Amino acid sequence: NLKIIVINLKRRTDRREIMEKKFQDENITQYEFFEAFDGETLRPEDPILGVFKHGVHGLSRKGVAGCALSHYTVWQKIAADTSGTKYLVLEDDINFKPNFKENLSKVMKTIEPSQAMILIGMTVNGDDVTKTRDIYELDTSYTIHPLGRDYYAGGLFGYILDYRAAQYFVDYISYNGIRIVIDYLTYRSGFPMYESHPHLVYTVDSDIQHQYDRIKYAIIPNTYEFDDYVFIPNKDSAGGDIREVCADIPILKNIADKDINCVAFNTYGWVKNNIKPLHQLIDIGNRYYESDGIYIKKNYLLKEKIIINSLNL
Amino acid sequence: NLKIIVINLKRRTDRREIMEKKFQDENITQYEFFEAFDGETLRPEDPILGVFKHGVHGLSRKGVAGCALSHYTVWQKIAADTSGTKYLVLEDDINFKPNFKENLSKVMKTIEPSQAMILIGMTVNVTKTRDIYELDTSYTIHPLGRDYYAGGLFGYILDYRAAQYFVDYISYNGIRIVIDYLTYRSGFPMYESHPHLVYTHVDSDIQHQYDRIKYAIIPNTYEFDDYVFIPNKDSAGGDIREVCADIPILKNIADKDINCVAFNTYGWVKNNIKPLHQLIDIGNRYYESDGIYIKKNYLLKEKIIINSLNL
Ligand SMILES: O=c1ccn([C@@H]2O[C@H](COP(=O)(O)OP(=O)(O)O)[C@@H](O)[C@H]2O)c(=O)[nH]1
Ligand SMILES: O=c1ccn([C@@H]2O[C@H](COP(=O)(O)OP(=O)(O)O)[C@@H](O)[C@H]2O)c(=O)[nH]1
Ligand SMILES: [Mn+2]
Ligand SMILES: [Mn+2]
Repeated sequence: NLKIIVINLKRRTDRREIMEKKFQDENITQYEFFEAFDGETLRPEDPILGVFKHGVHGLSRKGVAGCALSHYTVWQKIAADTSGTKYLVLEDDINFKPNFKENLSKVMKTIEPSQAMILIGMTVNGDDVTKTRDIYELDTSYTIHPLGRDYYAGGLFGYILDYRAAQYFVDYISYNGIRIVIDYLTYRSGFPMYESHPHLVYTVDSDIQHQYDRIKYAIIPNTYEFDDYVFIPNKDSAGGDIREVCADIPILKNIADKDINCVAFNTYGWVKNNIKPLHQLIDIGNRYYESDGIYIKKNYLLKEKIIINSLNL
Repeated sequence: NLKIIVINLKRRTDRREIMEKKFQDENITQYEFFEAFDGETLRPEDPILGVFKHGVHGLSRKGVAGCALSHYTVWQKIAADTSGTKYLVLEDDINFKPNFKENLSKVMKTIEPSQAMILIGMTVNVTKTRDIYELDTSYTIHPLGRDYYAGGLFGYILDYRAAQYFVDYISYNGIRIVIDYLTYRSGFPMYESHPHLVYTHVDSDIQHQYDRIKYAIIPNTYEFDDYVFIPNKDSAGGDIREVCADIPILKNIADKDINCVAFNTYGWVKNNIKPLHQLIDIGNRYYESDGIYIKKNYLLKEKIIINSLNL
């Protein structure tokens, strides 16, 4: 049956105790705490941070990043469970509307097979709170609807999902890194989302909103050699970009593999459709890796090589 | 719907007149002047300066401080307007590129809901920047070209979301960064127009003034239910960080941080303090009196245990 996961910082034993007491009052015994990534203690050299290494600096805020890692890690776990078991993921500061246990039960019973991602709470646009009280607050049907995308102002504090949604989110990140705050990431991912009527949970004490310090990434070893690419350390081809992803070489290499139009990627996280002549590559210093540089597809270079060597120079 | 605000010193009536004539020439008929904080007349004892009272002394330069206060006050106003109305904030020495009114209109029409902070001009640190900033005729909105940025809050479009974020940043940090770079370093997502719509000894009420405000000592009238104040005492080290010598700001930071057990009025918030009998003497520098606030919950825990002991 339903697995409940509560994302909780080890240090927030206050929040943990509150949640445990809430579950007791609801007679819910089937839950577990996920030990949340503490943004404060994330190590600058930890390779898991690769997903955040790009030009959207807001994602490097310690609390923002820790939160993102926590949901993402939970998704990896859920993604692995292809049994189809349902998970309810909660944050550790939520409130239950009265008769939570009964209401959740009714909602669960109503779920159809295609409803893989369901918000049972969300932040509603301030301007839309009044006009959506009928569907979100006052409703007594306990039914599941397409997400009201026009009303959405964030929230992964209460959602029911299975491996299908989790795997999709995980896949999205493998092609994008984490360039969007984690709740908006699900919203922008293109995965179909649903909602309960009414909402079952709702949410000021915050380990995120007042932390503006960013993780300062340590330079980490570049131990990556690939059969299909030549690596040129400390050189780049400015421009000719498809897009920026994130400074994570395995992620980048895979993206480059899958894209016929991609001829090169740099370790800063740019995947490129055009590069300059090699003699026109510019110098780039180590920012993320020892060494940073550019990977170029061998097939591209081999074509050039054959032709250039044939020429009467 | 766009509200235009021009930051202008009351004394710079010359700049004001120029701007008004510029608006006329551009057929912009609605705008208002914000009365800029004159750094020259900021009172040493004015409590508003608490945000500048720290070790980054460059922020205490009279013009720098006045400018910072002006944008910050404008942000407070905008932050209050949660209707989502767009504001265009200008400094009072800018030039409009030809066909400003029409071009602005085109830019406004392209705005997406997440684009809360948009530079329509900035100081650029040349082929690429001329093409995107000067020659471009698309009138579209892009992520800020962070690599090209060399400052500027002389022309920006924002709503309450950007303003409130900046305001919040300052409530947790004071103003330890020149105000333009503050937005840039704040972590808020910033955008830019292609092209830019506006552009800027050189006439300046900031860049020639190196004299700093010398802060007067002001009364410490602050008593808090959750803290005991010990005047003219400090606990050396055990610091999280220095913020600024502003007691209300500090108290709020201390409230919100479970690891914080004390703060001094010099602007240091602390995670560890010595035994009380090992507190050191510190003189009045910002407040009468300077000293240390210690959380009562911390001391009450000690008190219970110490009183239980066979002494
Ligand atoms: O460094 C952090 C801070 C928070 N969180 C988790 O993110 C959720 C929201 O945290 P909080 O309530 O502090 O933030 P807010 O709701 O204000 O964004 C909770 O489940 C936390 O355990 C996390 O994983 N790492
Ligand atoms: O004491 C001062 C000096 C300037 N400013 C404002 O800051 C902006 C930039 O000032 P100025 O052009 O003199 O400075 P610069 O561009 O040389 O830094 C203008 O809107 C001024 O009204 C202010 O608020 N207080
Ligand atoms: Mn929360
Ligand atoms: Mn100027």
